[PDB]
Amino acid sequence: MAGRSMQAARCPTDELSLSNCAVVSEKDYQSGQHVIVRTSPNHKYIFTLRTHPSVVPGSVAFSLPQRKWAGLSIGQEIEVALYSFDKAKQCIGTMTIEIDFLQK
Amino acid sequence: TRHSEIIKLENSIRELHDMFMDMAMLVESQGEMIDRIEYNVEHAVDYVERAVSDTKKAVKYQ
Amino acid sequence: LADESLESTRRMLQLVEESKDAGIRTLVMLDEQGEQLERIEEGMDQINKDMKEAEKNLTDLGKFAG
Amino acid sequence: LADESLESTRRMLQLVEESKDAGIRTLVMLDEQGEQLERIEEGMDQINKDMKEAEKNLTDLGK
Amino acid sequence: GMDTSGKQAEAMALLAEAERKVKNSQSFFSGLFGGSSKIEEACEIYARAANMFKMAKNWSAAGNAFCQAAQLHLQLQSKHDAATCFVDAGNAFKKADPQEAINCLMRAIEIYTDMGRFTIAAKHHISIAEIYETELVDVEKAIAHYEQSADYYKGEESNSSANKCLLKVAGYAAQLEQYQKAIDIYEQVGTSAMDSPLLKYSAKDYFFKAALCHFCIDMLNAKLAVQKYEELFPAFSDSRECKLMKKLLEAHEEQNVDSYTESVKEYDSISRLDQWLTTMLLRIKKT
Amino acid sequence: GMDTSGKQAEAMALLAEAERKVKNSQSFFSGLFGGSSKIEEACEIYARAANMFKMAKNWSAAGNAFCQAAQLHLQLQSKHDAATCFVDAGNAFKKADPQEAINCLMRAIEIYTDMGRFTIAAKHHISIAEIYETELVDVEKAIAHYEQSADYYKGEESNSSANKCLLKVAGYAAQLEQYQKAIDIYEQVGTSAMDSPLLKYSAKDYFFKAALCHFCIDMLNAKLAVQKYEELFPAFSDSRECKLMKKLLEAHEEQNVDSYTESVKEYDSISRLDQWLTTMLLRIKKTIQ
Amino acid sequence: GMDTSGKQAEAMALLAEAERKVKNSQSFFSGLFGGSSKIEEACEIYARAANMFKMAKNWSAAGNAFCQAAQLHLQLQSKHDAATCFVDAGNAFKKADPQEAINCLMRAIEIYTDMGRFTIAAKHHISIAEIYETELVDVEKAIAHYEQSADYYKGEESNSSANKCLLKVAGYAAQLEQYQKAIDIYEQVGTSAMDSPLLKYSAKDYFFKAALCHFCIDMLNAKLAVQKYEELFPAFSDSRECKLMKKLLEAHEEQNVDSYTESVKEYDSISRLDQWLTTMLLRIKKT
Repeated sequence: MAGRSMQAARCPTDELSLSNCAVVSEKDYQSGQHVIVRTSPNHKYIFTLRTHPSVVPGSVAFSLPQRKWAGLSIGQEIEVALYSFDKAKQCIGTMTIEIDFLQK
Repeated sequence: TRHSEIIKLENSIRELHDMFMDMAMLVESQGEMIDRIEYNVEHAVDYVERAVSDTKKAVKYQ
Repeated sequence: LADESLESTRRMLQLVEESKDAGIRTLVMLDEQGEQLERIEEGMDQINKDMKEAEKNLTDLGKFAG
Repeated sequence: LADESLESTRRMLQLVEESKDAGIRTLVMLDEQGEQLERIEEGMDQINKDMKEAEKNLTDLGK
Repeated sequence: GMDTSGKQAEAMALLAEAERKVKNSQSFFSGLFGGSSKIEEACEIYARAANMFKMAKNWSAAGNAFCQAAQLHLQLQSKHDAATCFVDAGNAFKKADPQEAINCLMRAIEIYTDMGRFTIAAKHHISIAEIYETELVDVEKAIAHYEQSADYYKGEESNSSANKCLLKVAGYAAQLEQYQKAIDIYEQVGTSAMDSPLLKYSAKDYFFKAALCHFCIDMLNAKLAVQKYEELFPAFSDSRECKLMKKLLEAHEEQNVDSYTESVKEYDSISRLDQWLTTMLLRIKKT
Repeated sequence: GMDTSGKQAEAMALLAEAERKVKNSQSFFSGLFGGSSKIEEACEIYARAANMFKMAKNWSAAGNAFCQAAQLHLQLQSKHDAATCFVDAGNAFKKADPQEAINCLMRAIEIYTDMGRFTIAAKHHISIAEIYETELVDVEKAIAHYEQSADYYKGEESNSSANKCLLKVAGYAAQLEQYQKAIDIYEQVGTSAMDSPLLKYSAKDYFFKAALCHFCIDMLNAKLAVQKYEELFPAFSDSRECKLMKKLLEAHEEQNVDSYTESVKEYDSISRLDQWLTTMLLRIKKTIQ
Repeated sequence: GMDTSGKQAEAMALLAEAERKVKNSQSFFSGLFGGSSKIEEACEIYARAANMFKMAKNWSAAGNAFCQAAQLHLQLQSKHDAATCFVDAGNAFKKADPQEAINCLMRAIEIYTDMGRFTIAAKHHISIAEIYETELVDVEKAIAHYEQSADYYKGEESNSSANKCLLKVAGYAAQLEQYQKAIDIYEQVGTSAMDSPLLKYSAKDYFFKAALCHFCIDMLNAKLAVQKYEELFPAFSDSRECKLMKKLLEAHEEQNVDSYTESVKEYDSISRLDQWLTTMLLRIKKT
């Protein structure tokens, strides 16, 4: 959980793109773990992981929405560390969501 | 569309003017340097010519 | 008016672009000769000094011998 | 707008004529430098040949 | 015509005289120990024979004679004249058969770098790279030669010479689907071109090129790079290049192929594109 | 790198041989006689080692060897070889560590001016100034070096290089030094250029900079300066800089930030503004009260 | 600065020990007759003392030391060194008092002419002419010097430098109202420039000035002269200058100042004029 250097990659399947998980190798992590992804001292983002057999060890795969949110480029170096929630203080009671049609 | 043409014409003409001034300056500097190097080269040529002449005469004295 | 204006804009654009590109190209090439010319001045002055000192020392040595 | 176009036209005229006038003299200066280059080349070649022959003759005589 | 025939006839005559010269010179050195003047005379005979061979329009034999003179001279414990003969043989071998020209120019570069002079070695390196590029297809050797010459030039503070070599290497690297080296070289030269009082005006172009190749990855990375460059060079947006890049990005995001093609054609009409740009744009359009 | 590995190996071999050669030198200075030729061969091997070290990318080692060879050579009643070796060491030290490069270049400058070659001394001075300003965070020594270079160039009749050097030093001093020197130098260079047909079409920029320097101090004196300039240079009246300055001072008279800001923005609309000019405009704005 | 002035006093002491060297020549050289190298090193100490004077900004003292060293060194031997010393003294005298610079430069001119080096002699001729123009008021001596330098330059087919020298001479003569020489030189230079594709854009001004000079003397023959020029150069009418000259000469047929005044003001509205042209027009159009 000290954190390690990884390479950002592209999401391997459509189904996984729709999961909003960061996709990883079974050699590096287990599905359902959470991580903090660091791109700078001021830029950290929390993702939940899902494994897929196609992911190359030493990389984390992200979909286009994730890349546009967290400001990630395919090929860039990132730092990734395991993150643990305090479930006493982090079980959503209510969440307000803004919605619109995706495609005009 | 012609107003964009006139604006771009003004910009490009202004740029070409400034370019030309820079080239004129650099050309003048190069010419000055060429003058000084030509002078020095001719002086060296004359010096070496008289050097060889005098050395040959000295050898002949031997 | 329309045909002549289109002719004018097209010709002006192409001519201006050609002149701009050529000017930038001349700008970029001039520096190479400038630097080479610095180098040749360096070499020339070194040659001058070396030959001058060599000949004066050799004349002195010849006078010593003779 | 049309009067703006006319004054801009005057500006274009002045700029173009000035650039051409400077071009003429810049070309003349380039011609002068090209002229001087050949003479310096010839003098350098002459000095090189003379020094080579002189030093080789002196070295051969030294033997 | 007739002059060439006469020159070649007297050249064969002098070659026979020269083989006689070398044979009898070794014989006379063995039997009398006359020194090395005869060897120098044979070298001069070889040099003039090679010169008249060149006059006779027989470059292979002229280069052979020059190489023979060079090897005999370096056997005489003298290098500079041997180096001159070697480079002359390389120039003669440039046309016709340039293979052995490469080896002789390598020998010349080796002796020159052994002496300690760099600029002439760089010139020979770039000439060899040009030979390989024009006559052969192995661009890896050309890349190596250009990089070595560039390294020599930068080490000798000749930044202007190094810039051209770096640009050529970056272009060739981008040609062979390799973008890291191209991106690095282009951005480095653009950054070092920021403060040039003269080159500043052209400093934009390199940046644009980088962006194009950086788009070979994907929509997003390209936006970040172009906006970073725009901040770093605030005036970069003045030129139409940023407008064109924005048009390409917006059209490709929505898969507006016809608009992208029409914009590329319009840019071509206002200002035509070269083979490299056209190939890169077509490759980008494929996806 | 295998080539680099063998290169460093033979570099160490040459260093060991150079150590043996300094042993030879100290033995021929205390044990034998006529060691001048032997230490000359030692200098030759030292130069070979330094050159090949430079080839090896070990700039510090090459510079140290160059300096050692130079200081050993100084003792042989030879000065030009010393100067060349010092220049080589300074070039080697230009990258990595340039602090000792300044000292070596100053020694070379002193020796050169001892002989009498001023132009090369001026070029070395300008190189020292440029390296100091680009790498060392200090400007006053750069000002002194530029002044010395301008003096040397103008003393040798090389007018253009001295003019450019003086313009650069004056412009830099205007940033952090009193504007009187900037005014004087800009006026001098403009006067020199006006008669010459080279920069007569560019002197308007120098007059504009001088007028801005005048304005940054006071207004009435700035008005006197501009009227004097347009009296002495009639063609400046039509210059867009003249109209811009007149509009700026007319706005400043009434103390309207809005009109001044809009006028400067309009001027920026065409062409483009510069860092120094923008800073000067901001500085003069900040004292509007 | 202040410190280098004390060592300039020490250089005056160096001149004192050089006085001791000439005292050696006076008395001790009988036993040191072989010490001609002693005289040479005396000249060397003279030269470096003069260099210290130059660094001390004592131009008169530096020139005095240069002249003394030249006089001592020119013992009918090493003439080129004496010429170099003389030209150095002249350059030093250029500032402060330049009168004796003229004499030292003339001596250097004589030495070079005896040697036959025409290029440096002509350059020094131009230098003395221009220092005459900028320091003194005499123009005739400068005119003669320029004519001699132009002859020397044209001797070796250096046509551009001779052409520009003749252009300046013709301009000055036109200022000195000798119009035959002016028109001759202008026509010669313009027609020669029309020979080469390089300088075909420059004639317009030359022909315009020649037409002005001709029209100054005889207005009736000006029409014939301009017609001859036009038929010689068919693209001479299209230029604005020919149109303006035609308008002025046709308007002069009627005594109407307004027409020509408006013409000259309109021409001046596109471009500024020069002092020479304005003065010539103001003088000629008075009648």
